[PDB]
Amino acid sequence: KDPKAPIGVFDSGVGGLTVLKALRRLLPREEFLYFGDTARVPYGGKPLAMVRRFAWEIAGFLLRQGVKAIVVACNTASSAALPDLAEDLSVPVFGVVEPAARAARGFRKVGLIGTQATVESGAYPRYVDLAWAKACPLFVPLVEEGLWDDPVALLVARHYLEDAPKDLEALILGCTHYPFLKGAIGAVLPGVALLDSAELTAQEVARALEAEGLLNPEGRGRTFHLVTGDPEAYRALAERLGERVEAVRRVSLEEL
Amino acid sequence: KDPKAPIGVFDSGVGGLTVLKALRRLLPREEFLYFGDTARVPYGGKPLAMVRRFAWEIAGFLLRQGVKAIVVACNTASSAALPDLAEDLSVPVFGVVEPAARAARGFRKVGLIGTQATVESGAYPRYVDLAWAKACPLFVPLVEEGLWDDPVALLVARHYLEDAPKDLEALILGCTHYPFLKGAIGAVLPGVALLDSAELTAQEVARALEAEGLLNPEGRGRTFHLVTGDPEAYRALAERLGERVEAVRRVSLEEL
Amino acid sequence: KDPKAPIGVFDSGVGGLTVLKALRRLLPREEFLYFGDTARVPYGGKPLAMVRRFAWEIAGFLLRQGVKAIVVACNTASSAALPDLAEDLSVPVFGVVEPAARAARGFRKVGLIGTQATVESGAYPRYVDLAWAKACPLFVPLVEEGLWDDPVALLVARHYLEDAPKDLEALILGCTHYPFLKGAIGAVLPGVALLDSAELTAQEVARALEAEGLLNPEGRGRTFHLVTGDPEAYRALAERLGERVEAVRRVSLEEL
Amino acid sequence: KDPKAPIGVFDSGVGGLTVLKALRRLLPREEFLYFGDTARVPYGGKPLAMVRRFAWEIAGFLLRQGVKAIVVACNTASSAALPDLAEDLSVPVFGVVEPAARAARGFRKVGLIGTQATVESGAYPRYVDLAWAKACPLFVPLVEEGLWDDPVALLVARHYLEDAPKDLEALILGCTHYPFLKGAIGAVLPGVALLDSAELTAQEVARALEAEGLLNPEGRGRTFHLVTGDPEAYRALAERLGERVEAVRRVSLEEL
Ligand SMILES: N[C@H](CCC(=O)O)C(=O)O
Ligand SMILES: N[C@H](CCC(=O)O)C(=O)O
Ligand SMILES: N[C@H](CCC(=O)O)C(=O)O
Ligand SMILES: N[C@H](CCC(=O)O)C(=O)O
Ligand SMILES: [Cl-]
Ligand SMILES: [Cl-]
Ligand SMILES: [Cl-]
Ligand SMILES: [Cl-]
Ligand SMILES: [Cl-]
Ligand SMILES: [Cl-]
Ligand SMILES: [Cl-]
Ligand SMILES: [Cl-]
Repeated sequence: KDPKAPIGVFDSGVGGLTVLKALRRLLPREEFLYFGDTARVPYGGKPLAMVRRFAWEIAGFLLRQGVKAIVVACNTASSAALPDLAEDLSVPVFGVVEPAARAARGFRKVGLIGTQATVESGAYPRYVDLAWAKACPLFVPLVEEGLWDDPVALLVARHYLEDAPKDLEALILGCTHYPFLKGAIGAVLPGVALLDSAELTAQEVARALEAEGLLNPEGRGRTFHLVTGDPEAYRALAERLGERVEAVRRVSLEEL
Repeated sequence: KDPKAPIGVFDSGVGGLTVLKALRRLLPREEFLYFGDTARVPYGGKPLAMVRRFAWEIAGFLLRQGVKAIVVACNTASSAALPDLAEDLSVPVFGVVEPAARAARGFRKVGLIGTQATVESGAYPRYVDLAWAKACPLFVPLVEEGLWDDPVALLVARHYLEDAPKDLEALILGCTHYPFLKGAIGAVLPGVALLDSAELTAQEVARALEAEGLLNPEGRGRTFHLVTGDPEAYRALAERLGERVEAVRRVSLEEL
Repeated sequence: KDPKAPIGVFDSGVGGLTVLKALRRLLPREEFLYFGDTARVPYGGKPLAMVRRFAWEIAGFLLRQGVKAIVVACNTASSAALPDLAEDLSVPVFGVVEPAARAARGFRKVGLIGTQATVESGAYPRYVDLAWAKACPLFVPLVEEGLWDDPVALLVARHYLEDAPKDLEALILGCTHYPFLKGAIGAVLPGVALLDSAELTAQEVARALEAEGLLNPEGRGRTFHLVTGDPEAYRALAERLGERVEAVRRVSLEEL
Repeated sequence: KDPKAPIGVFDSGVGGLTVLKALRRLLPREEFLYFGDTARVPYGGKPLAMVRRFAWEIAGFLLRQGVKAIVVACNTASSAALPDLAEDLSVPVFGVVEPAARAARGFRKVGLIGTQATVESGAYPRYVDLAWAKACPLFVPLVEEGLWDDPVALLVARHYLEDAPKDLEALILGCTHYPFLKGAIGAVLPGVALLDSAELTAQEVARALEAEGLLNPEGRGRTFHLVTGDPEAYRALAERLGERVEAVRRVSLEEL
């Protein structure tokens, strides 16, 4: 075990930067390698078994880079590839399904929103009983176009969330992009606790890695970005979501 | 040589069924092979050179199936791969850029809307001078989510089309999906001629094929669908856009 | 852990059946999944980093089949991928480099023959000091053509082995195919102990698995053959190497 | 339309340099792009349909470099991909099957040797009636090992050609490597005319391009080497075959 090594984080694109930010806030001295599979984004409308294979090849790439842990920041890739990926690999592997499902278990009536793949996967029912679950495809592009505070967002939120139970006490924001929409989602579902995948996973990663002696108290915190599509396109989209991307390199889908 | 052979049509997914529909209306006796690359949809956010390689791959597949002609129904793939693909192949090859650019030449001030790849490609400026061009990313998912006639669509159209020159005379709808949004776009850009890629291309294909003796006079029209992703997922989405998919099978990306 | 689960064995092709046969002789109750990557055979002239990525891909596939252990039967893939693959994965992972290198440390002067990739990798020197190493490219095709008892095999053996040091005590047969050449190689190097990768690895697998409590004490083993190329071509070539392939199916490289 | 443009030549690897050398002898003014698919060599043991797909990929790549003509120097890839590749493409496309098969039609009894894929393909029989056909797998690695003039070459030739009909008049050397084995083949098959693919194809290319007005009358053409595997490995194999390669670039299989 080498605490000097980086933590790998991966997602289909820029959305997983919500998970990276939450991690960096808790672990300001860790080195992160953030991998965005922008050549094959989005994952949410692909076959779950195809996404599972993507996760395997990206995990191997991150292990060849020397990481001491892997975070699956994507809710679709977590749904497709966990728990098995964590069972199959020696390094600690963390995803974004279990921590929010665990928190959800302290409510009686729980909902899930996410991509098509995520809601159809059955991943969340493995860990928490769900009263209601709804795929919300337009949420991701609405966020990537910068419109989370626009009334279009409130109108789209109404279109997806109107028919949710009056019962609901909690809603899992089971997609990387949904923290940007807490405003609109909350306006449409007053009272309902909103469970943020990034914050609850960041907490679990920081806890578990401390527990195992894998953190580096002497480190200088920094992030390197690796993408499969065009680096400048990524950097521009990341800036629209409020992330300054300093170092980015394109990784060949051949290197996988 | 063989007018009994099918016409190949390809796109990234279901959006190109607007081109298929316009073609079938003008050529009800032809056999069509419609190829939707749903494993790698969408193309609009990919590198143009990557889309160009996809098109080469899919054209080869269609030629091995025995097609007598190829229609690139996708505006992004047309932008990436034409005119070179038509120069490189013996069979007649048609796209959705040139016919609408041609029609646009009968106007003094022309606009273009499309995907990021399409507007940034410069494909359209090669055939027609443009006063204004604008990438409209949210239009595709808005259409696939069935919302093209809802208030949200008018608001999204306003968001993208507000800064359009007051003196525009025509707008190229340079994306497979955008014929669904004529109401919302017209309401926001009253007075502007909206040029439909599907109908103008289907007109050109029917003309050129008759002119070369490649139409099948006495055939019984039908369509076979080929997709690289899940066939049932595709059949469901095609119905949401008003196409009844009867015969579909999955083509392995290894088959390419 | 479940001892009724199969053991995964993988190679580039038919050569690895030498390892499967030895394994099955020692472990007649175990179920084996033998994976032959015949779409991409041979490995010996490919870049080591490319073979390393193949190994990762195939290990993931085997893990998705539920194996309780993995044997890398190929000396080229072992050289490319081990020890890291065993460090990175939770199931026991065995290769064909370490057991013979271990046996070799009981001799003063040790040689190695194998593919180009194997001899240039430096995998064997990590475990045993070598006096002489030679790549022998024609050996593999000689075996696959069934000529190991022909005089051409003696002449080719001489071509490769004549300049070996006359004080050599042991020779590592560092390639799946080379047990078929024991006669010829022994003729040309009388008195040199020939260390056979299949037998020594099988011994280690049986040893290690018993110590872990992972062997199945009841029931009767079977073999399932999985190849990435044409199954009838594989069956024909295996028959020449003396294996009667019962169950074989083609796995798509897209399943990988 | 531009005779300064290069001529593309492709093969699985170094074997095709026999075709390149014959071309350059006849056409000292032409620029050549020689493409060696060393990442995926050899083709002779792969499914024909797989090789056909490789040929399509590499052809598109060469068209993106601006070639004015394509020569398929590989007999296996010619067998897999022609004549359809020539029919499907606008630029002149030449292979190594037809010219030797044409020359063979001036003989009563004709045999064929080549790879497994070539012999199984039935490519030659569509152009010339064959009395005998035999796959000769060991010939390629024998040549690449530099053993073509040695006694072992004679014995391998005897092993393959022994059962050849005594009344043969001509034998098609249907593989890139076989010109190196004329000595051993002719010693075993005295009195049989040996038809050389490289010389008969280069002859046809020069004739056809001249008649088409595509030759550059003022050129001082160079050769560029492009390979999908490791350039240095390629350079060293070429040297074993008597070609000094200087300018070689690695082309990613992802560029295809
Ligand atoms: N990252 C995905 C959203 C975007 C995608 O579909 O790839 C998720 O968390 O579900
Ligand atoms: N068919 C594409 C739209 C969907 C995509 O981005 O692939 C186009 O016409 O531009
Ligand atoms: N299995 C390989 C030999 C055949 C190949 O080169 O793939 C090895 O043992 O090195
Ligand atoms: N170039 C091949 C021989 C090497 C290979 O099998 O790829 C041929 O002419 O058939
Ligand atoms: Cl995949
Ligand atoms: Cl979705
Ligand atoms: Cl777009
Ligand atoms: Cl104009
Ligand atoms: Cl609305
Ligand atoms: Cl080798
Ligand atoms: Cl062969
Ligand atoms: Cl050169």
